[PDB]
Amino acid sequence: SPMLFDVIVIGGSHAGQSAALQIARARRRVLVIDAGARRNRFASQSHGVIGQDGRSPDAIAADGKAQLLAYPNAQWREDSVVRAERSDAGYTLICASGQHYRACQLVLAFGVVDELPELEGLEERWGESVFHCPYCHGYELDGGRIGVLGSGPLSYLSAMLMPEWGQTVFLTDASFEPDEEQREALARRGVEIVRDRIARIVDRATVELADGRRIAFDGLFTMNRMRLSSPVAEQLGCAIEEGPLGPYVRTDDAMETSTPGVFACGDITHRGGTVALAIGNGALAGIAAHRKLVFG
Amino acid sequence: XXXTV
Ligand SMILES: Cc1cc2nc3c(=O)[nH]c(=O)nc-3n(C[C@H](O)[C@H](O)[C@H](O)COP(=O)(O)OP(=O)(O)OC[C@H]3O[C@@H](n4cnc5c(N)ncnc54)[C@H](O)[C@@H]3O)c2cc1C
Ligand SMILES: [Cl-]
Repeated sequence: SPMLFDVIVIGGSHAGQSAALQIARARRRVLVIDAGARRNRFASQSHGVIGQDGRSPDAIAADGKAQLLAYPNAQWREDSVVRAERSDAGYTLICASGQHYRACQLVLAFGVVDELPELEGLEERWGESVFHCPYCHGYELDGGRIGVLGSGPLSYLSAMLMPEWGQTVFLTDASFEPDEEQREALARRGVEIVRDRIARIVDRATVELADGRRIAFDGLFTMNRMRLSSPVAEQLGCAIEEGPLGPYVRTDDAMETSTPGVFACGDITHRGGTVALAIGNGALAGIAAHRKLVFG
Repeated sequence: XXXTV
């Protein structure tokens, strides 16, 4: 019964669209299956993508989808892949809707999910006054006051970086004590350290400490953990590695996973993290998937 | 970028 495609792309955001476009342009049959929840759906503007700086993320996604579907040999389903299987006839995908699809090759482009720190008030401000990436949102703080919400060893790096964008306070949240050398480095960067446990976030970006003090900020940054959006990579036996902030699907320098005929791009790979990176490694994955189609 | 790059 199930429909056959040369390639199925799982995830239809920046990475998946970029990959799908290469395959479409190679005159092969490509299907995108997308569950419609992009990582960046919380901010009203996108930055750092040359040719799209300042544009709305929904508009970026919309334009990309329209220009992919301009290729008759490209198709789209609004659905969620729940199960992936490797058979002799390639790969078989089962969706939440019940639909089955088959493909010779797969591109995984399903992104990651931010696991936010358990701090009252943080979630409702995510993408408005609380962020993850200073290259994406630092500039618009206008050199103002920036709080770095500590959550273990890696937060130190964020604190060291943040003075590029404004006056920084490293809120260690009683979780990580910088060593002697670290305190000196932070001092010479002009970073103030506040060690008190955090009670909650109020106002736009004001941190209320356990002792009742309130410190107002123009923006807050968290170096939060992230998970893979989908167990599909794991179901296909792709090697998954633990990065500094969570798991990523291992790939070679052509975006192929440890499972032949399965490629990966976007945030789920080692060097993802921004839209520009997703566009680039998505394109790479698509051309590589096509090469494997042709040459085996 | 997955970190400082
Ligand atoms: C608040 C915020 C602001 C950001 N701002 C910027 C910015 O300004 N500039 C920038 O370059 N980057 C920004 N980023 C980073 C950026 O969002 C990512 O780098 C980028 O979206 C990753 O693209 P993707 O195609 O790899 O993942 P995603 O955009 O997260 O999309 C993955 C897609 O796959 C779908 N999917 C998931 N599971 C399944 C499944 N089982 N079956 C089918 N489909 C599935 C999802 O629904 C989703 O549509 C921001 C991130 C956040 C959180
Ligand atoms: Cl961000």
